[PDB]
Amino acid sequence: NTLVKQLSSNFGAISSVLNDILSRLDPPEAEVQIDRLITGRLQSLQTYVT
Amino acid sequence: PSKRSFIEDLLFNKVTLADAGFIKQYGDCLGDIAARDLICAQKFNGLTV
Amino acid sequence: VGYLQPRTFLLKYNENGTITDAVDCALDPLSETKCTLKSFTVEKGIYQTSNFRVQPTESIVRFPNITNLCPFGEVFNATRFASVYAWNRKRISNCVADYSVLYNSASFSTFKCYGVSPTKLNDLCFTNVYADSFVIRGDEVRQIAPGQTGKIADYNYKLPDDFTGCVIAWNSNNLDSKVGGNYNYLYRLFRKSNLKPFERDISTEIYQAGSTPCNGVEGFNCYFPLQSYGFQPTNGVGYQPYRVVVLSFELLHAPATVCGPKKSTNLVKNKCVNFNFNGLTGTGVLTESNKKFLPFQQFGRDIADTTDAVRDPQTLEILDITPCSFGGVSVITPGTNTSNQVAVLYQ
Amino acid sequence: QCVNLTTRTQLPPAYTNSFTRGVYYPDKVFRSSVLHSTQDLFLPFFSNVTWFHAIHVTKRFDNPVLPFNDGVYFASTEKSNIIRGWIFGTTLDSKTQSLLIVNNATNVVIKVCEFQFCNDPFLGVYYHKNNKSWMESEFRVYSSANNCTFEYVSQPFLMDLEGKQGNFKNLREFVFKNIDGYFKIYSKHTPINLVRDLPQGFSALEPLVDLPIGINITRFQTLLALHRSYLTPGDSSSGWTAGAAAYYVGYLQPRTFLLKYNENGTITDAVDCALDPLSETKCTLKSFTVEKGIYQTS
Amino acid sequence: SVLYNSASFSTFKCYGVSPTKLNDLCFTNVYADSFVIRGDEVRQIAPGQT
Ligand SMILES: *[C@@H]1O[C@H](CO)[C@@H](O[C@@H]2O[C@H](CO)[C@@H](O)[C@H](O)[C@H]2NC(C)=O)[C@H](O)[C@H]1NC(C)=O
Ligand SMILES: *[C@@H]1O[C@H](CO)[C@@H](O[C@@H]2O[C@H](CO)[C@@H](O)[C@H](O)[C@H]2NC(C)=O)[C@H](O)[C@H]1NC(C)=O
Ligand SMILES: *[C@@H]1O[C@H](CO)[C@@H](O[C@@H]2O[C@H](CO)[C@@H](O)[C@H](O)[C@H]2NC(C)=O)[C@H](O)[C@H]1NC(C)=O
Ligand SMILES: *[C@@H]1O[C@H](CO)[C@@H](O[C@@H]2O[C@H](CO)[C@@H](O)[C@H](O)[C@H]2NC(C)=O)[C@H](O)[C@H]1NC(C)=O
Ligand SMILES: *[C@@H]1O[C@H](CO)[C@@H](O[C@@H]2O[C@H](CO)[C@@H](O)[C@H](O)[C@H]2NC(C)=O)[C@H](O)[C@H]1NC(C)=O
Ligand SMILES: *[C@@H]1O[C@H](CO)[C@@H](O)[C@H](O)[C@H]1NC(C)=O
Ligand SMILES: *[C@@H]1O[C@H](CO)[C@@H](O)[C@H](O)[C@H]1NC(C)=O
Ligand SMILES: *[C@@H]1O[C@H](CO)[C@@H](O)[C@H](O)[C@H]1NC(C)=O
Ligand SMILES: *[C@@H]1O[C@H](CO)[C@@H](O)[C@H](O)[C@H]1NC(C)=O
Ligand SMILES: *[C@@H]1O[C@H](CO)[C@@H](O)[C@H](O)[C@H]1NC(C)=O
Repeated sequence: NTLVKQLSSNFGAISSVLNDILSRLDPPEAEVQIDRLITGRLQSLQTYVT
Repeated sequence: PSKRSFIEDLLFNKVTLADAGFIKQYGDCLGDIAARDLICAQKFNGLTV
Repeated sequence: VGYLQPRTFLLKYNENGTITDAVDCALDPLSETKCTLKSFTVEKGIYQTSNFRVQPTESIVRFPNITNLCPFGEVFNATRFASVYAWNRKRISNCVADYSVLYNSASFSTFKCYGVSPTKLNDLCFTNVYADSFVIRGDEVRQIAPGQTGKIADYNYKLPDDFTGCVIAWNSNNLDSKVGGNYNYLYRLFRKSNLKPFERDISTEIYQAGSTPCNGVEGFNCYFPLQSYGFQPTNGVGYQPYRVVVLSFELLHAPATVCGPKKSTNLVKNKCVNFNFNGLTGTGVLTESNKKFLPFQQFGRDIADTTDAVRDPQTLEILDITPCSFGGVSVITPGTNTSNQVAVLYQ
Repeated sequence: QCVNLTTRTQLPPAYTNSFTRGVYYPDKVFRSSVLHSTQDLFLPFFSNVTWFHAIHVTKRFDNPVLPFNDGVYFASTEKSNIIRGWIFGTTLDSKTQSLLIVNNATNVVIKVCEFQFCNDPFLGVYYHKNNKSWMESEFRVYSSANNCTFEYVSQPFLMDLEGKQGNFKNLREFVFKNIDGYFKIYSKHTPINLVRDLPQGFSALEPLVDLPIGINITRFQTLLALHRSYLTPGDSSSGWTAGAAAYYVGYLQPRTFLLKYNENGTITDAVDCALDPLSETKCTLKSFTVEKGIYQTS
Repeated sequence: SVLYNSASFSTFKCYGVSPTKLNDLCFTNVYADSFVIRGDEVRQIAPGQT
């Protein structure tokens, strides 16, 4: 349940919702926000597995 | 039905598993039931038991 | 003749550099385990592959019923603009934002958008739209931006640090220059403190530069705060007049009414479909909902913060949204060395 | 014309306690069956609010000019529509711009102009004995209003205006904020049956309006109404009774709250996370129930 | 602010500091460099230019 709850973190991005970012932003500017979210969520999975 | 002793039956009723059974169908939680029941919220995000 | 699709392949290079074999990673679960193990040989066992995935069939768009065009003609083509100190603010609502009608009559030297990409404007719906209008000197146009200094950005007009909207500016020497000199436009030069964002100060009190109070007499070190621009046809480009419009709005949180040009389709239910609701795009299955929204809200969000309910902008009915990819899969193989026959378990 | 009211007894100010009052919906997203934390400008729990009367018996027609620090929680216990509106501004003397929100007998009027407000603004209701009827006679708020930037007038209605005799029957709660040129108003109306003291309970306020005024508010003043009849003999400055009413003022601070949403989407409970260490452990555990033990707080 | 009522600058850009913080800072080893160029070449007065 903690893994499910940690999906609402921005990790320093404009929003935590991918669909919100993908609309209102074009690919070159959406890529940096998506990259921040990807790094944060990989870290959450790593902590869980350890 | 279960060939369990009396004491084993008493012991098995004192620990409550999070989910009984491993077949939760897609049609079982469609719409409101999703995101309310915790198992379906887990399963819509790739987390399986 | 055959037709190509976007796929992932696992290619094999021998010791001479030629591709001698390949695996199509999405043909079979067996091929998927080959792709994951990064080998062409699989040993006997049971492997987890991937959750069962469903691809969408249709695409739907649902925008509100709007017929009128936005007032581009009394915003960008007004006969008289305001002074920068007493700048003008106008509400905009209930209109289609088809801005290509400006192409054949208007040319803008400056057009910059904050918080949104200019290529997405055609697919969005806008909340609480306002237009601010004034006239400034050309040199000062660089000051209409967040986090700027200078007399315009300190005493006359201030933008927030977190600003969503667009700034548009064009040269208007033909309209606002008079051969004698145009002194209708004014600006503030002296102020005790800087302005707050979106604040308007229109007072005319004698400014006290030093000690020895003025008693509103305008003496030595006691000034009249407002001063006039001198606009003449023969000025340098830096000193020529510029007309400025600032558009301010909000996106994807509350019910909207402007909603740029895009045609709506029919509502289809109980199928996985790409969807666009008031500019918010996604994929999933739409079902009837028992939730009751209060009149001021448009979207519903769950614990993970993703949107799971939406009010329909046409029929005003609440709909639930569900993902269409669910369920675990496993593959049982006796070994690729022995055979290619496999079994599949759907959990 | 402006008239300075006389014959009003001066009394020391009174204070009371706010029992988990002043909660509003922070945003416009529907949520259900969830505990949600949010940081915003709230009225702290169990605070110390100021109390003002309009009780004839002393007269005590209170209408002071009050500060507007970071936003105001305003509560009103009424039975006869005495509290009629507010004026917000900095100097209130036609050198600066001010905001008027008034409810006259027929319309709701919101104006942003350069007003020369009266020193003692009020509204006047007159009562006729020969035919029993209460009608609005006086509007003594400002002398002149010159440069008006924003104006709004509502659709016509008829208000009651009749003087009542029972105990207080209506609680009206408002929250006022001023951020980035927007004046934000939240409100809620509630039926009550009490005589004194702001009551207990919980009720979240809903968004009401968001005005783009763009002015520098620093102070504010409440607009009340008067009753005149044949039993109020005198000139303008002395022939007036009061009519019972009470109002309470508190000031908002930036706080973190833990709000509770039931299965219908309404906020039914809240925790002020910085009141007590116990509340802080409630906030950390994200629950309203704490089991027996020892907890590290901060 | 004594420059406001007599001078107008077409270009003013600050590196390593925000223009809104200039009023609250103290400055070490201040130098001013002066020259005259053609208008087209103004874009070249910036780090990493050719
Ligand atoms: C809003 O108005 C207030 C009141 O006029 C301003 O605050 C005063 O500022 C002067 C000097 O600028 C001080 O001497 C006073 O002590 C201040 N009064 C208070 C109550 O703080 C305030 O500066 C104005 N806001 C802006 C952005 O100019
Ligand atoms: C009500 O009383 C106030 C005083 O509190 C009067 O206001 C004064 O008016 C005189 C004459 O115009 C001025 O010299 C003072 O400076 C004012 N005082 C303040 C504090 O503003 C007001 O005139 C009275 N109302 C009347 C007489 O109708
Ligand atoms: C609520 O606030 C008032 C005003 O600050 C408090 O009244 C003060 O109380 C202290 C201690 O009793 C006195 O020394 C002050 O003189 C009081 N001030 C005034 C203006 O009377 C009051 O104590 C606070 N708490 C409650 C419960 O009313
Ligand atoms: C309450 O205020 C409104 C707004 O000022 C008043 O309505 C105006 O009344 C004048 C006088 O007849 C008209 O000329 C305006 O056209 C009205 N404005 C409207 C209708 O929008 C209203 O009369 C006031 N009511 C009372 C009882 O004073
Ligand atoms: C605020 O009001 C003042 C006073 O009415 C305005 O100043 C006058 O405006 C008229 C209208 O053109 C002029 O004829 C006068 O010469 C102005 N000055 C004086 C001393 O009367 C002022 O323009 C208004 N402010 C705004 C922003 O409209
Ligand atoms: C690779 O090149 C060598 C040398 O030319 C050749 O003998 C061999 O047959 C080629 N192919 C493979 C698979 O090694
Ligand atoms: C703007 O107004 C002028 C005034 O007649 C008109 O000639 C011109 O065509 C207008 N441009 C538009 C509406 O784009
Ligand atoms: C919009 O259109 C739909 C269908 O065309 C209609 O049912 C509805 O009443 C219209 N108006 C609103 C406000 O939804
Ligand atoms: C009777 O009532 C009407 C309206 O309520 C009022 O205008 C009138 O003045 C009243 N009669 C007298 C004598 O005042
Ligand atoms: C919620 O809504 C239902 C249906 O309208 C109602 O029966 C119930 O009393 C409401 N309140 C709670 C706390 O469930």
